[PDB]
Amino acid sequence: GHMLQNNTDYPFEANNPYMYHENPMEEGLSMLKLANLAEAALAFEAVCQAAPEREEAWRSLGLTQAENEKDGLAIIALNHARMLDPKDIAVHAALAVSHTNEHNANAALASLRAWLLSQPQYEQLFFFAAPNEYRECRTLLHAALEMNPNDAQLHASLGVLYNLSNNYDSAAANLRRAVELRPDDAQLWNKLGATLANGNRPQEALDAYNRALDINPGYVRVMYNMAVSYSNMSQYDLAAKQLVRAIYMQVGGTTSREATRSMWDFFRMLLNVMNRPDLVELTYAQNVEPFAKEFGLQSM
Amino acid sequence: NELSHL
Repeated sequence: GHMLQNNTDYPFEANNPYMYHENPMEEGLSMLKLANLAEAALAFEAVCQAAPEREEAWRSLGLTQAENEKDGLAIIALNHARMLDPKDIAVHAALAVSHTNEHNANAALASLRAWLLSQPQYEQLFFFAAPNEYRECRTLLHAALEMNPNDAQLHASLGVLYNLSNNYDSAAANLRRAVELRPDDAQLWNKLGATLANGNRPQEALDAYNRALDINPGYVRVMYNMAVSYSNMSQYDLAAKQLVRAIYMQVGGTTSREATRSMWDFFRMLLNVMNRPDLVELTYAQNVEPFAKEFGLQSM
Repeated sequence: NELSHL
């Protein structure tokens, strides 16, 4: 028997043309290979609306959403996948990352813990918000690294752990190691960039983001993160240009905002600081075109 | 400064 309603906690997009298609899962996967995340997410939403028992659909949706700068929706989707397959280690890794971003410390540590101990190769094994949980995660990961040295994902996972406690120096070293081992992994470069940025190294962060974008040119979270690093260095032309790219790509260019509404408000702050009150007035309407044109990304 | 995301 089919089940249609283990999905009522997810705010599905209303007018989803993928609901009319024959194989939206296949199409979502194709859109991912194209790096069209907003579009990928809509196709996976269709699958989760029709077949909410398909774990792979929730996993793909979750992964796509966090890449499209929507951690809250990522966590909702991923929790479904986690219920339908508690050994899907990609779901646990992703939950750790999105919870770290959301500053859910207990959930992040629990996700790193499940990530490790769900793998048969490792199952034998003052941070104020969750002190002994953090120490146990550190210990597990270090024990794992002595059984499997030079593992990129253990080093990445230590990176996430150390981001949680603001030990950006140790996080950077570990993620640096992980990208040396896997230099075509866009997420790893992004993770290293965010770590450097959060540790007051934006110039180095931007080098990592460029590598991430050269790998995955539709990686909207990297685009956002570049806006952030540029803004942190007061380079507002560069910030503005990347932020406009991010907004456009996040919504899927030609196509329920919220994630978008704070990016627009952030963009307003940039336009204000650069002394452009005409441009500021335009942000209220939340149309990309004026800014795409003003900032050299499109036409005229 | 503003926060970056993993």
